[PDB]
Amino acid sequence: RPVDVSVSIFINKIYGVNTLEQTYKVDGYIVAQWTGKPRKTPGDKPLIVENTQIERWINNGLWVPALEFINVVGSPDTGNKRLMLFPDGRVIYNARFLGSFSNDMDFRLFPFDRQQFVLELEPFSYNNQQLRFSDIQVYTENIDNEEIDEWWIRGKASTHISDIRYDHLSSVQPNQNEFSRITVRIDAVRNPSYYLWSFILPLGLIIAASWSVFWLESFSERLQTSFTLMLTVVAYAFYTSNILPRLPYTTVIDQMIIAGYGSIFAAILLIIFAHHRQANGVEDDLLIQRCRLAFPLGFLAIGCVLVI
Amino acid sequence: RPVDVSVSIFINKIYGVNTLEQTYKVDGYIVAQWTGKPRKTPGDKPLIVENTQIERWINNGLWVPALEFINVVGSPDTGNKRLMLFPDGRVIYNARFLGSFSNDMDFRLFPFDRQQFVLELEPFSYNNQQLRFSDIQVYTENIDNEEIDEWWIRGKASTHISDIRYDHLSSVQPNQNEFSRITVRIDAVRNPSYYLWSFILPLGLIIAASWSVFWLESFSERLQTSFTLMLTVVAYAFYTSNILPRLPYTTVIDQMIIAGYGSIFAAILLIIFAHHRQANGVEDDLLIQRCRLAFPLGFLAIGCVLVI
Amino acid sequence: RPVDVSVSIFINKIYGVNTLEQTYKVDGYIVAQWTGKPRKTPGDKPLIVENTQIERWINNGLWVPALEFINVVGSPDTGNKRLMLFPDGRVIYNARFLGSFSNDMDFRLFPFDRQQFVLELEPFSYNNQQLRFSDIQVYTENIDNEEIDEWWIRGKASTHISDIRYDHLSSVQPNQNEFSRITVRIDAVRNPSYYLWSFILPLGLIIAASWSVFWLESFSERLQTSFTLMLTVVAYAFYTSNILPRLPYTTVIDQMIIAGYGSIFAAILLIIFAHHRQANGVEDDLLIQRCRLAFPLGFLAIGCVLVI
Amino acid sequence: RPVDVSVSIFINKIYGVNTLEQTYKVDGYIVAQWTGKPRKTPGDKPLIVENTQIERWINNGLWVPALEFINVVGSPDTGNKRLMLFPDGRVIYNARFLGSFSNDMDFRLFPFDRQQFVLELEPFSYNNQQLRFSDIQVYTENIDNEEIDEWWIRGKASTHISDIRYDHLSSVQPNQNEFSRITVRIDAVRNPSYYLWSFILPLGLIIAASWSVFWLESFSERLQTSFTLMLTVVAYAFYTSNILPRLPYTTVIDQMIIAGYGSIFAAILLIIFAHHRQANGVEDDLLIQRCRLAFPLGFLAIGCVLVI
Amino acid sequence: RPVDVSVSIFINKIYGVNTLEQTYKVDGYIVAQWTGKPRKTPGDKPLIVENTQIERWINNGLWVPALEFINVVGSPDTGNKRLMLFPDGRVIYNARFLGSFSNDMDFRLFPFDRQQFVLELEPFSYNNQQLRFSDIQVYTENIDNEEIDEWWIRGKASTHISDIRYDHLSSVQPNQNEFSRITVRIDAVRNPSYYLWSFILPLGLIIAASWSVFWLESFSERLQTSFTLMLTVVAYAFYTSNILPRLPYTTVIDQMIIAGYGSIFAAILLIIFAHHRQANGVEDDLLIQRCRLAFPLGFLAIGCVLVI
Ligand SMILES: [Cl-]
Repeated sequence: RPVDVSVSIFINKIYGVNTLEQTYKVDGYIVAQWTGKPRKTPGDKPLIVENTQIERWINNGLWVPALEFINVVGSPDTGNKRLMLFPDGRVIYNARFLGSFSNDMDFRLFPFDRQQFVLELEPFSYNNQQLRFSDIQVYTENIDNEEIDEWWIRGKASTHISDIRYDHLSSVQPNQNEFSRITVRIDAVRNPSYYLWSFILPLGLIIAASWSVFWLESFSERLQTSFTLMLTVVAYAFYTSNILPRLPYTTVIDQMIIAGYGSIFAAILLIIFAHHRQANGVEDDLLIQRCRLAFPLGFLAIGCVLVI
Repeated sequence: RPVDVSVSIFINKIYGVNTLEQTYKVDGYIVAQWTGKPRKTPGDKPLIVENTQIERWINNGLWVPALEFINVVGSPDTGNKRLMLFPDGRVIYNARFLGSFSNDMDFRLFPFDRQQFVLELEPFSYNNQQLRFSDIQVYTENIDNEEIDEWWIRGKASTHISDIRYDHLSSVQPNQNEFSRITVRIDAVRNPSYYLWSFILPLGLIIAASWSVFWLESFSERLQTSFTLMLTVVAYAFYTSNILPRLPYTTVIDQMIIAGYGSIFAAILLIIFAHHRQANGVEDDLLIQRCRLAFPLGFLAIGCVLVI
Repeated sequence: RPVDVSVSIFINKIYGVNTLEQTYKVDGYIVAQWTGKPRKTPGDKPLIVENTQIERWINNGLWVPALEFINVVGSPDTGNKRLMLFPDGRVIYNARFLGSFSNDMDFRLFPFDRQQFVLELEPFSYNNQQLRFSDIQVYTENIDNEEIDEWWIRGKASTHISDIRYDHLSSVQPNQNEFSRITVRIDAVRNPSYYLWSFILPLGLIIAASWSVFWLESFSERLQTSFTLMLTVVAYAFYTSNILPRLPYTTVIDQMIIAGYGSIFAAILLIIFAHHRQANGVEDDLLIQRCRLAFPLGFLAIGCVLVI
Repeated sequence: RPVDVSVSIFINKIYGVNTLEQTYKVDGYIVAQWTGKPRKTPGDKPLIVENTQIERWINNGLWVPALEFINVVGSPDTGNKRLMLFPDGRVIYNARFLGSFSNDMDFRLFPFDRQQFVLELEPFSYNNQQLRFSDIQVYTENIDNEEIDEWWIRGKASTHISDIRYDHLSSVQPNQNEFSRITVRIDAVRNPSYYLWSFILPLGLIIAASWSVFWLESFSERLQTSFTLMLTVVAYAFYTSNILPRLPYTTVIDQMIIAGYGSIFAAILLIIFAHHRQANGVEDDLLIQRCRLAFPLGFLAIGCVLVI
Repeated sequence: RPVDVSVSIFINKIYGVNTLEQTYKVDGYIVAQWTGKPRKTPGDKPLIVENTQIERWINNGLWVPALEFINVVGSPDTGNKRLMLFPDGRVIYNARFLGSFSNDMDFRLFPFDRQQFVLELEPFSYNNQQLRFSDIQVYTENIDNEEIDEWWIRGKASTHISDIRYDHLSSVQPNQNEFSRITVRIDAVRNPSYYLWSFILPLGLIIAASWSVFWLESFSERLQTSFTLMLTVVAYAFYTSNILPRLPYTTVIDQMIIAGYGSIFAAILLIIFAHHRQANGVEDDLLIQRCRLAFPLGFLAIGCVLVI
């Protein structure tokens, strides 16, 4: 008894990912098909009804169900819409849409994070004994030039009709609380190039160069230099944080920078220890030289151990 | 004989906290139920009226009352609208909404502050002798993925029907100036992760290592380093302020920064005092070693007394 | 013959002050009452007419005058509208509004500036001989938690009905050119808290500590150090401008910084004067030392004459 | 045969200049008068028709021509609309508008440049043989206190009706092209204070103080300091670039900053030259002796010759 | 049988390129002509129908086809709409539009890149057997070699009408799946002036002067100074990236900056290598000296290689 609705979603563009709000933008078309009481049309050719006229057809009692994007954020921008009314009953609703969609997004493995962009589609008023999603086709384009793009869409889209039971309701009438829901997934990974060459690498070099504090001859030389290195790291945290996506947690990159702060606070604790370890506050030429490429080892070891 | 209206608010998303405007974004549905004169429907099955058609029904004199979000800021984004008209008299209005809401918000304990997100719902035109909130249900989803999220939602929602007396009204007759008001509350706390490891921690280290000025042997060495340290805290002041939420008052982190400014202006008053102290204006290297761990203590103590 | 219109303006929130545009955001309700030809209502109870239906009443020639916010910037966001039609002739228009309003704003005494938020309300089409503002009430909230707020509202609201002469006319009889105008004022001052503790104070310390250049023994030490001080004032100027409101003129803080640039450029001229003033390249260790409290005096004085 | 249309444009506010789009915001009223079919009005008094009602008269076939702002950017925000319909034929359209307008803008002499704010107005559908602009008045406020304002208006507004020939139009249909176009101009100059005192001045001082490197006695002193001076200019370029309006070409300031870079790269080339010119690798303190006031001239000379 | 539609697109302004979204803004008019049912108009003079009225005519069964900008992002801002209805059947739709358009954009050769601005137009509902694009005229402004302008256009617009075969939908004899599509291209090149003089040039000077590290006398001098140069490169990356367009890949300039990090990290690996190679812990000043303008070749040569 429920109406069978066949859905097709064409996806043109996924862009404008907002990390903090955990949202992304989607431009595409949506197509919905169902069959009803047949109709006498001009000619026996199908009838086309564009935009403002659909309202009039609905006002004279044409059945056009809602279909709401569950995970949209604010009313999406709908472009031109179309009704194609067939004489043998059918009907097809075709409309373009631009919307901001929500999903959980874990950006902790940044800049090597994998995300999946999702659309969820569900009738607004009609349960599965009134309206049912029969099948979902999903269409995406084949991106020829990938570096142009920030994200690489890795796979064809996964689709799945399913059924949603709403437990807190108006009247239960025990079979009127389940809804048909299309769910669409598109997996993707971040193009990690720019973030490697322009942030990760320089932070490496600078962190390396921090260790060369030890190869200064004087103690005064070594300790005063640490303060300039300290500053370089502050400047660097400022650089990354101002240009990298804002988040509520530490990334790979954020960790490197805290490491940088420590390697420098560490050396300062040693550089100053050397100068008082032995009696006669003689600078301690034995301990330092070892640190010179022990640190580049010890940091390169206990720093090599995060896979969280 | 006031009309009893039963309200249910499903809440999907709280996001977009604006610290300075003291606002937040809320996505959800709102449901309102009431009973009126019974009705002739197609079949004896209830009638559904979606979006554009509700307006037409209102035009034939269907009572669909206002209901205003008292604390919304600007007309909220309304998604789909639905009326369910039952034959047995009653009526259910179901709508999706995205709005920017206002509440008082104290950000002084940042990044360890707790807040409560609030909705206030009240009829726009009809008082409690005409329209009364019978009961308010509020539903939230439960959160497994919490680190992902910026805020931590504590407990399920507090609800509140009450009556508001408006003293300034034209045809007052003071038994017609009281309005029925739902009020919903959601407590939440800030996820202090990012702010601890990436701001609080390094600022300690920087303030710490600032103290290591005293272990420089020369005076020229100590004073010249002090100006570089000064610069570093400024660089840090810029770093935090550019990334932390703007507020009209100082947070914890801002005070740490003023502290760093103090510890360093302090040492400069000493580092230069030593250079003249007792008789024979001696290069009194004696104060400095006291200082080496005198006001890493004197600071970590006189700073230990912030309890606002 | 002129219509008497009684206005009440409830003010909920004054926020979002934009310095450069000289504007601010105002959320509130507006109420207008005027009385006309008596009327048949259902019962002898008043008729309430919400939102979309007002249009219908206006089409059948219900007189609802304009009322324009003279000093708004763009058509305001209007929430719900309401007509209360009384049987005994009278009529009340009640609507919620959010708007961006313009007034003159002098930010020179920042962050110790005083401003006044203003609404100006005027009939759009009907002059003072057709439509007249009889009286104006303005209602505001009681601000209990004052630091929470960026601005402190100091006073209850000032109101003023008046008459405006428009110099240009296309209707004959030159006495059809004056309009009734409600005018409302609200004075307020900026919470100078954040700005003293996070900018002014360190700017003192930073400016002060620049003077400790003179307590350096060498000339090499003194001149090379001043270049580092220079960099600090620059980095600090960068800090302020990025975080302070952007403007087209100098505030105090902007000036302190320029002085700061001078305090350092001067010092550089002495440090270099001393070192070549006297004969036989004898150092003029007297100028330095005379300076030790000439500058901390001459500057903490020559800045005291910013009494504008 | 054509209708004569008399226009008046009241200008309230010119604000919100966007340099890169080369646009600006204009708030004002527009008034159009023309005479048509005489009419049966209530009374022999003119009839006022506001907002929603104007559309209705147009549906009964009232001629209300378009009028388009040629140089606007996107549909302007139109506030209240008014028709004053006189019985003696004539017709007045009065509307408030806020719009973003585009004009060519040359910012090379920034911050000492003059600009002219412009409106261009032309009917959307009707040529000059159907609709003709008879005459154009423009009304602007006098402006009380000028620095409050970012821009200073140098002149009363220029007006100019003209006729524009469109070469590719309708059919061929010769001689029914050409459109009546009002054009309004307002010249203005930038309030150049802020940019002198907070940018030009300190950059001079920074550049000046750079020259005092030559007065360092050692070579090590002079060369190592230059790298600090370098850093200062980078820091300064960043201060300016982040805070000044963005453009696609170099301004005055942008050039001064390139100068600062060269003046230092030059100095690095000299400072290191002296140190190798003479025999027995003696420092060539004779050259650096000369430079101390060669640069303040040589820079202020071949750098003075900026007259672009 | 299909209707021939002749399109003319006037382009006023291409602006607001968004690098990250790969979009650009286009302001212009669009005109479409086709011939239909002959018609009785007032006089035998053609009839004009503006804005709101078009909707009326469409309701009495006037055919005004969709026409969608295929590569637009969101419903574009449509200004005034116009129908010109001719007595001999034909019909012209003239409308103004401001829209945000999408194309693939490769910014890797920035700031020396060439891009092509694109419009794509296609009927929304009607295939090529119903509606056919006869021809596309494009009109653009002629202004030439212009600095006010950010871009240099390389030619008048190139166009291409075609037929697009859609693999998916309910087809009659499958030739009802092809659509007529206008396509417009405008090539343009980035004017690299600003970017050479204000970024490339100083980055050169800075990289150069980094080499004068080798010409420092001491080893302490050489190693301590390079840490300052490092800082400078860091300060510069922050400068460039904060003001240059955001992208997901490295540009020319980005590479130059990575080079600077290398030029300095290399030097540090050397400055410290020289100082330990030989027996008799001898200073190794030949190898240094050789490096002094070995780098300036070594860099200015193999960096002079890139041809991507
Ligand atoms: Cl539950």
